[PDB]
Amino acid sequence: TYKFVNMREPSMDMKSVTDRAAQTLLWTELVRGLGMTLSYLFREPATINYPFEKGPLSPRFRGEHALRRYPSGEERCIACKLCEAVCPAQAITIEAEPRADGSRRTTRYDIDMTKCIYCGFCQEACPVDAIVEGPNFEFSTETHEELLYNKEKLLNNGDKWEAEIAANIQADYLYR
Amino acid sequence: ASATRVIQLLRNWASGRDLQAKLQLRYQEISKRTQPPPKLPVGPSHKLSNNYYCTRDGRREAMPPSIVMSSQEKKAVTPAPPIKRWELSKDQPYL
Amino acid sequence: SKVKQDMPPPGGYGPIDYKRNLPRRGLSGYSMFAVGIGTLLFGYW
Amino acid sequence: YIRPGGVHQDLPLGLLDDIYEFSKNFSFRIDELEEMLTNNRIWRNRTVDIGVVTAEDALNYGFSGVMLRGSGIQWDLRKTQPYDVYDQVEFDVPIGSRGDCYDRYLCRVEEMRQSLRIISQCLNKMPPGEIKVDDAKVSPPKRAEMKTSMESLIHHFKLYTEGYQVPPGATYTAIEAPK
Amino acid sequence: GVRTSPTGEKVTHTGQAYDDGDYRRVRFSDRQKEVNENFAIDLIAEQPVSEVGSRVISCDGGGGALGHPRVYINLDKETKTGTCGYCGLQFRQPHH
Amino acid sequence: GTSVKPIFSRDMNEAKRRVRELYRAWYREVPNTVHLFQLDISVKQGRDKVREMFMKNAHVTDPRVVDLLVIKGKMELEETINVWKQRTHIMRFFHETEAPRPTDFLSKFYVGHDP
Amino acid sequence: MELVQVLRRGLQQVSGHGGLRGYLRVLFRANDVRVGTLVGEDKYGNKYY
Amino acid sequence: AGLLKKTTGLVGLAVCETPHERLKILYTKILDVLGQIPKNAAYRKYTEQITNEKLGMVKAEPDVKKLEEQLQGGQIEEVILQAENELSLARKMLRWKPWEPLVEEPPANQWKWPI
Amino acid sequence: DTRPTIRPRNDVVHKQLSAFGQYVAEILPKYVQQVQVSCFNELEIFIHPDGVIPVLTFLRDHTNAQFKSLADLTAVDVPTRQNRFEIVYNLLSLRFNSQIRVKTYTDELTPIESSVTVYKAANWYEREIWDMFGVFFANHPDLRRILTGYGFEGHPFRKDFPLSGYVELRYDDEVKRVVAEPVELAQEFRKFDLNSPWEAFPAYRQPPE
Ligand code: SF4
Ligand code: SF4
Ligand SMILES: [Zn+2]
Repeated sequence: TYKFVNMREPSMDMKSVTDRAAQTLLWTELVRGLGMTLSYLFREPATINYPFEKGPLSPRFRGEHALRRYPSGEERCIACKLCEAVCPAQAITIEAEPRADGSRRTTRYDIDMTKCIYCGFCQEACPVDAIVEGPNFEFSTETHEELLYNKEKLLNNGDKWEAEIAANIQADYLYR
Repeated sequence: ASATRVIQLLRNWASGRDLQAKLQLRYQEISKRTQPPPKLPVGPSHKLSNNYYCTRDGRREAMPPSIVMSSQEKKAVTPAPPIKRWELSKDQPYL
Repeated sequence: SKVKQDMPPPGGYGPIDYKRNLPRRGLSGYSMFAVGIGTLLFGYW
Repeated sequence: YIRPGGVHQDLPLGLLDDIYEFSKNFSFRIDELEEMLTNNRIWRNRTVDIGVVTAEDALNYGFSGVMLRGSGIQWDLRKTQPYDVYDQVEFDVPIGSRGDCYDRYLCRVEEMRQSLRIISQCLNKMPPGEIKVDDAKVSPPKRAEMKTSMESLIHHFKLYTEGYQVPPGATYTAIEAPK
Repeated sequence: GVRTSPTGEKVTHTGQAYDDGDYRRVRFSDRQKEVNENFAIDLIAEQPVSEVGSRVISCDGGGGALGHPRVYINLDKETKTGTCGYCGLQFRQPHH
Repeated sequence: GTSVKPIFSRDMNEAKRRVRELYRAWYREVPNTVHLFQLDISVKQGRDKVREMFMKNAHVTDPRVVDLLVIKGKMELEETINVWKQRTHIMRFFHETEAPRPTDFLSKFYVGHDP
Repeated sequence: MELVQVLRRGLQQVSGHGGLRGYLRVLFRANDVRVGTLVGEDKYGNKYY
Repeated sequence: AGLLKKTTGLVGLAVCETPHERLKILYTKILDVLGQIPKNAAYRKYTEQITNEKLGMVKAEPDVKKLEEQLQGGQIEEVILQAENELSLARKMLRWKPWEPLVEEPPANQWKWPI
Repeated sequence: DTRPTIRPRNDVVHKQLSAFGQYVAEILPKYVQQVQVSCFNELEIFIHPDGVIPVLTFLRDHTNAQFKSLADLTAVDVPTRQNRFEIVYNLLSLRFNSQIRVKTYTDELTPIESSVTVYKAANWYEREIWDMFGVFFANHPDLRRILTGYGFEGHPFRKDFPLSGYVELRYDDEVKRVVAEPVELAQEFRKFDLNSPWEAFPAYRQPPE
């Protein structure tokens, strides 16, 4: 089906042309605009008071990455090396090494924030939910260097936002 | 919402319509952000009875382009029947 | 358990208005001219 | 969100309700645009009879979507070649009749309303079922199945490192983007 | 825990240590060398050793869906206590 | 195999014939481009530079190839005279920012392990 | 009637923001003069509403 | 037939007030220009199969309103336009002459993807 | 579909397109070397380089084809083929809602006379195929660069052209102007050899060669 959008039939009776002349002479349609915006002013605004109040978000939010650890506290990461293999920007660099215990985890988990694109594929890639990416978005900076996150930086951030992301995946893993 | 009936009248008259019926903002009508856990369904082929992948081989069932003519009375046809002139929208023909 | 996912209400959601509700308002063209001229002679008088 | 084989995840519970509330109020917001602009002389005179193109040149220029529809060209991908569910839904294609900029502007705002028709029809007709195809060779297995079923682990492994192999060939798949 | 290098330079769990000159150290000047105080190796070593009397025990790691891929580590080695690869926490059979 | 298509020129004779007047255009422009682009180089070094890129590929025998650089080289003289390119786009040919690359065998050996 | 009530909350806003000092504090510090119920308080002084 | 259509719904396209005979003397013309082409030509057999056949109802049935669904070709004011391209196309392969064998067989196994 | 996983086929369009394939085939046995209809109801017309005007003009004005919409034309640089380039036009027919694909082979030096006369949409659709690939189009209004940088050297979409290219820019404060240098990355591309050594779908397997 379809419908026309500009087939207009201006009736040429003496009545109708009076409105058309009234429209042109007295700026009726322009006055419609004035009363239109006036009604908008007489309405409330919707400007949220940042940072005293921020935008509404969702448990599935993708933000800043943070490596987590088990309830025991050992790092979930086992260097399966899936995340960099799917990482569409190759922002994840990592090299595994033997460990003293034999639970040979990685000596390197460096995610370049200025190369990464926050698809969240790393979360889906990780079979042990080691690399998740938290709800934080305030991690701005002034020098390009501090965005080259390293294994220590992710571990510290994971220990920081651990209170938040733990509940987020708690309320979202059923969907995943 | 907050707004008194006085300037509600000003918005309604100036806009030519009642705006209290629906507003561009949100209110208690929004579903609360602690929705109960779901129970997402299972796949159609999730049965543990006969489910051999030899049946559904979507990637495998594809075939090379069929050879019909290669370099190495009649009738005239078309790649498809000519299009059908759709009729006007019965809901609203002319804007 | 029983399957749970975001589903519409059993009767479905309410109808969604989509027409243009441009407001047929104001006065007749003659009335504006009549009133527009009407205030005039008041001024000259 | 739109991955080969369906979608990545499910809608969160109640998500359809909020978009239903949004759908109700947006028809008014369209009226704000038309009331603001459609009859305004300054808007029209800067737009009407401006940049007009005939149907033949428009088609020969390789134009598409609203560009053809504004010039009265009778064509729409969602209707002529209905991909996905677009066959099981009704909407009126807003064909213009002048080809100038104003005709397209009316066509676009009408496309808004007709888009709102699709939201309502899809809302009342959202079926149950799974989110991705039931083929782990192209769809990563569910996280729950990942950690209990070995076939899922292999399928998830090779999918996120090697990825599914698409059979050789070629294809130009076409959909009507809003542009 | 965390140790300290001769230059102070708290050594991370991996074992990184900038040597005496090592001009690259200048980047830590006027700044802090971010190191995670919690070290995984000794933060799991003190965890209690599980005592389950079976040959094969699952090791999902708590919250099966939320944990790690469940393994079926063997419990017949009496020399040392068999641990899950992903979990790292140790299972031992009480007198087998 | 040997028999092939004349993209624009049958014979190497008319290949230079396309090189000639294009060089004439690529000779004439130097005073005006150096003027309005507001550079610092002199006209003469612009002139002898024009010779320089006319030189490196003055060793091909296939008529199609040489006249393909003719249209290839035809494609910047207007990109310059209609001020489409930038000052950074014609100083680029005047390779200046890099230190002189090593020529002697000793210099390569000292710098690194790369021929 | 309504205008009186809208004025009436305004002094109620002053009472809510600990008299004059709190009202002047919050408006010069947060540009917000609206008071809501207390919901929590962390171990930082970050007072929430 | 009936009252002349004010507009055909396509900008640039104009409503021709004498469409039936315009289709007639167009349709004869492709039949005329087809005379030059050889009988063995695949074009000609397809041409005459839809030219005088579709010259049929337009000669017989004079109501263009019924002629819309006689040819399933849309509005008549572009059918005569479409007939124009067919007359135009007939001139084109009066020069292409495509019924000879291939100019060149495809060099080796260039086709046959994948590689 | 009894198997919802697999995509259903449509033989109705399939052999109708196959019928139309022979239709165009018999008209031009001098041009149409190869006709192929794939599994997903896609028609392919493999043509000779000389035929860019005739068959497209045929496909555009014919009563039984009416393909006037130039969807796109693209090259597929295949090194192992003697004709590396493969210009692939796409046509859309409003009257029959179908799609037609035509292919022509080319070397670096062999030219294609411009199809601007047939499809005037093709005006801008050679300025990048000349840029990205380097196939020159004969008798064409303008062959300018619109994707590559002003004065950029090479044809990047050529499969022998590196991902990172050769030139990297930087604002040099010595000359107060951005300038190019040989590229040197912070990190090199960790290329992955993810092609499994075990054979894929045997349907398109290559014959014993
Ligand atoms: S979201 Fe994860 S996988 Fe995607 S680019 Fe960023 S780090 Fe890589
Ligand atoms: S973070 Fe997860 S996906 Fe990445 S290497 Fe470690 S275990 Fe593998
Ligand atoms: Zn475990």
